[PDB]
Amino acid sequence: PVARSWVCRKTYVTPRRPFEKSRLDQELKLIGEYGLRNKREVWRVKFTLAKIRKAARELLTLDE
Amino acid sequence: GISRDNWHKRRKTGGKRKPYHKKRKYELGRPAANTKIGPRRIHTVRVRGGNKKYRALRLDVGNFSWGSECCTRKTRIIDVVYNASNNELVRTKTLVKNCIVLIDSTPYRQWYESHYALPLGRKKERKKNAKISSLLEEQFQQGKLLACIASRPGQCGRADGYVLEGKELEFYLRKIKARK
Amino acid sequence: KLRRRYNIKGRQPPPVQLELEDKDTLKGVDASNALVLPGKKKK
Amino acid sequence: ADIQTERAYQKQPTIFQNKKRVLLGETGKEKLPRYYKNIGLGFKTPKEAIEGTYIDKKCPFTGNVSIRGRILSGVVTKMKMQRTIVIRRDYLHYIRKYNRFEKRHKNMSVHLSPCFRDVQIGDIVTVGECRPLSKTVRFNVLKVTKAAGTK
Amino acid sequence: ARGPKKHLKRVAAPKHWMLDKLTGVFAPRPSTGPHKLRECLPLIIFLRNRLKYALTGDEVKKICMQRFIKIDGKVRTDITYPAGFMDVISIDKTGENFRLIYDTKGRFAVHRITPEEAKYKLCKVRKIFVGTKGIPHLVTHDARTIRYPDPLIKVNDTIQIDLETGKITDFIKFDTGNLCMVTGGANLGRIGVITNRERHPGSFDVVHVKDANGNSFATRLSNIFVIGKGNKPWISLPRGKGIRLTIAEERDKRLAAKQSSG
RNA sequence: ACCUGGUUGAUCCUGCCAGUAGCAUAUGCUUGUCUCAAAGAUUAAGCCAUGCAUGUCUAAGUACGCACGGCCGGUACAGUGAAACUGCGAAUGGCUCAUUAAAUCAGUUAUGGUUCCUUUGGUCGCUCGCUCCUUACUUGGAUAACUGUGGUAAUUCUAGAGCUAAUACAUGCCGACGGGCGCUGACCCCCGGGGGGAUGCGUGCAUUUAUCAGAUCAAAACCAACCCG
RNA sequence: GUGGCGGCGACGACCCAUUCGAACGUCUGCCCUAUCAACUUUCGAUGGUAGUCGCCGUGCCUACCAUGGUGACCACGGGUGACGGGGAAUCAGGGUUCGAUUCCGGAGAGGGAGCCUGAGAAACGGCUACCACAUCCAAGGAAGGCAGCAGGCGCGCAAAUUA
RNA sequence: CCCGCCCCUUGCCUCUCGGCGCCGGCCCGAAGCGUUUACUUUGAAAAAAU
Ligand SMILES: [Mg+2]
Ligand SMILES: [Mg+2]
Ligand SMILES: [Mg+2]
Ligand SMILES: [Mg+2]
Ligand SMILES: [Mg+2]
Ligand SMILES: [Mg+2]
Ligand SMILES: [Mg+2]
Ligand SMILES: [Mg+2]
Ligand SMILES: [Mg+2]
Ligand SMILES: [Mg+2]
Ligand SMILES: [Mg+2]
Ligand SMILES: [Mg+2]
Ligand SMILES: [Mg+2]
Ligand SMILES: [Mg+2]
Ligand SMILES: [Mg+2]
Ligand SMILES: [Mg+2]
Ligand SMILES: [Mg+2]
Ligand SMILES: [Mg+2]
Ligand SMILES: [Mg+2]
Ligand SMILES: [Mg+2]
Ligand SMILES: [Mg+2]
Ligand SMILES: [Mg+2]
Repeated sequence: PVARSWVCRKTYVTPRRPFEKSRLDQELKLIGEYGLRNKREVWRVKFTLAKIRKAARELLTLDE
Repeated sequence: GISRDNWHKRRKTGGKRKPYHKKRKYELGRPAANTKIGPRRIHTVRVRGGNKKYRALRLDVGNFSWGSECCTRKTRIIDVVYNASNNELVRTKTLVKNCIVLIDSTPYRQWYESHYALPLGRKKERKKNAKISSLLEEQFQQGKLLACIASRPGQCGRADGYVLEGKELEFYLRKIKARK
Repeated sequence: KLRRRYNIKGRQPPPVQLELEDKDTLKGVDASNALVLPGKKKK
Repeated sequence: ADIQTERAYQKQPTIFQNKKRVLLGETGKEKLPRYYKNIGLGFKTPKEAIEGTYIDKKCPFTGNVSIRGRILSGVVTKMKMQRTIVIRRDYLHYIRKYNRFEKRHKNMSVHLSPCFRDVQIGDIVTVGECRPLSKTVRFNVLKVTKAAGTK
Repeated sequence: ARGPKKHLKRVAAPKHWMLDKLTGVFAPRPSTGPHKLRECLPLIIFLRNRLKYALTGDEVKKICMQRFIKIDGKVRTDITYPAGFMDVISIDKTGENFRLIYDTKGRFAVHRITPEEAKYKLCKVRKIFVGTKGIPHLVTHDARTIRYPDPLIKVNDTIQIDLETGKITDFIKFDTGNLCMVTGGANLGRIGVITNRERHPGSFDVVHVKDANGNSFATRLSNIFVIGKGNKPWISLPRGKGIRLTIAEERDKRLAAKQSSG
């Protein structure tokens, strides 16, 4: 028994298809326009937006 | 040592089980009190919770009740005549609950003579009723009464009971006669 | 457990007369708890 | 018949039967007073228990037992032991993986009081929980109703 | 275990104590006392977590050993004393009196009471029996035993007890139409009127209650404490009057207030 | 035609191959700043040097160690206090997963079939009854610390002798006075009130056995018309 | 006057209730194996009567009686790199695979047995004997149990601080 | 073709309580009995942590 917390989570997921020209081009455009450091910064925001839009879709499955 | 647990027994279906723990203190058993007839010898036993049990090893007196006359008197114990559980206890003269014993009849005769002012045991508003069965008169002639022990000497340390009367007396007399 | 384990080895004269005082020491005496044992241990 | 079939005298413990009386009361009738009780929960004491002469310390009506706990039902399957029978309870157990059922059963040994007579194999019995009366017996028979098909 | 346990893990403590997770491994195990372990509020929790008079357990000990805190009119120096439902806590140094009453969230509330109200408490009768020499005895929910009670008092009734003398002043009978509070289950802390009672022999009775807003609910007979005769309670009530409010009707009252403003 | 590519004159079947993402075990090269968390595993629940992990005193059980100390002839004991006796705890916590398949465990129900240190609330008074005459203002026997004599290669080993305590261990009653305390009341005296009283009824449990009573049992109030006096 | 009355606390104490439990029972629910089909019953297996022991109910045990009790709705036997659960991962779902591991319950203290004290232990940082290990010795005897926290070993090959 | 108002609904003896009824048996009044469950929709009671 300890008085510590073990709660943590990951904030990004690596892409499903690693060799896609469209994905690489989109990442290049985003990183260049917003001055980001690497691909992980894009993947983090993509993870957040995926969570939000999944929640919205699940709510839209219900009655008004 | 002695254990009175359940998990050494077979199952209802007939299969056997394997233990998952060792013997526990609260499952213990202790050797019996084979209470004999003789000068009083009683030991105390410390039991679970801190209480006491009187483990009577040897007894010679007890108070018995004449129920029909409502006369409770302390009397010595003479012999053991019948035991329903086992005949070996009769042979070894062991005092247990529900065994049939022979007791002296002197205090009961004294109370009867001092109460009704009639003779009993002698050789050849409502008034008080003095009527005795023929079997009890014969026993008073012999000087010894048949009694049944109602207490557990190995647990309470004393041997009390009641004088056999009525159909119970006839039943036990028939059993004793058939045993011989 | 039919399988073979590692720790196999680790898991496989009249007495002297006594006249003691009135208080009893025989409360816990049994086969494994003997009141008196010979002074010289067997070699 | 005769109730004294054991080596010890069979007697109902709470009744004193050696009271002396005038000969006028002796001449009339030697009828012992019976002990019985109401077990509660709407179950009625059978007539033969009140009017009988059997001695049973495990009888729910004339013995020293208390009914408390669960009240169950069963079908009588075997009557071959002394004062105790074997009943069967059938049920359906549901398996979620296949979304279906299977038939299962349980066997119970229950104490039958001598007050219940003309009990056959195949009739419904209502039993109640009591203290353990033997190694495997924990329920005691409260009510008997006959099979619907057999009259 | 080979005997009684003496510790309590913090995450295994009752949830209505509102203890956090990172303060420590342990929680105060209540002492044995008038109330059960799972239905009590220890003195340390009330004195440092609810009122913030102390910062640590040592300061709670220092406060208690000055004989400042009185529970039901008697000074208690044990910091893990189990204080329960309808208990009176007095601190004369700060001029404060409290009564332990559940709120609508199922937790003991900081409920301040007038000093005249601090002289009595309500108790639920748990047992009636005849003791030695034919003297009637009454046993309440907080382990108080009282001799020579009124013959009209039966089990599940409520009595008012004067704290100074420990004697019954009057009583409320258990009947339909009386006011009651729920002391356990899902409806804990809800106040209403008894409507009818369902009896199950050899089992638990079920009682139906309706509050002031017309909502109906049901509990077991052991979870009901009669508070008042008719609709009038015999004690002061906390900020919520025992009505558990839903989100929809909270929105409704907010809309009504917004419409009435302007 | 249920991913993309391969194994046929055409259409198929059966064995197959490669690519794509993770989990576990072991292991490399690199590692400027900061926050949080983790740490098992030879079927070896195999073996362990050393140290530590459980002790505890309030005004309130027992101080004749000057061990230290104020006041003194009132002088049983000022006060602090090591040691030892007594009381309580040491059955909680921490570690591990070897055994265990209706067993453990989970939900549900029962104690009217048992025990329970503590906490909290109750309870915790005596008429007389051959113990006579002038311990209940307090009864009895011991033992540690301490002093001294010792034994052994060696341990938190202990032997003989001499003192002294109790909330340790035992025993044991209620000292004298008063109508003992309550009810119940024939008569009587005074002023609806006060009194004195012939009399009657009561005045520990716990244990073991037997018997009796226990809702065909007790206790009380209410009562029109109609009688009864 | 070996007068009569007393206030506030501490400790102790028989019993009743309360609290914290503990222990026995009720109902329902477990993985693989039928090339395990009948099992239990002398030496208790199922039930009855009386008793012993036990804190208590009970074949828990002992005498005397009956011949029962379980089973293809899978008993009984065998296996498990089988402590159980709350839970973790992955899924459209259904499920499948993990759960020694900080919460709850059980069990053990190198191995099988026994016991004292106590309200509570079959206790091991308590005791007694046996088996296996192992320390000191003047050889007579004596003392032991890290699956507590650190730390060392487990052929020569190796991973947290004796704070 | 609505809306009032009254009436019949038979029975049976497994259990229980009864009988002033007949030869242990039988008759009778009942105060006795005269369907149950699965399914579905509720309501209680059901540790935290995750
Ligand atoms: Mg533990
Ligand atoms: Mg505590
Ligand atoms: Mg091919
Ligand atoms: Mg003190
Ligand atoms: Mg000590
Ligand atoms: Mg204590
Ligand atoms: Mg202790
Ligand atoms: Mg008390
Ligand atoms: Mg003492
Ligand atoms: Mg007395
Ligand atoms: Mg018996
Ligand atoms: Mg038997
Ligand atoms: Mg295993
Ligand atoms: Mg686990
Ligand atoms: Mg253990
Ligand atoms: Mg080891
Ligand atoms: Mg103790
Ligand atoms: Mg042990
Ligand atoms: Mg150790
Ligand atoms: Mg330990
Ligand atoms: Mg270590
Ligand atoms: Mg190594």
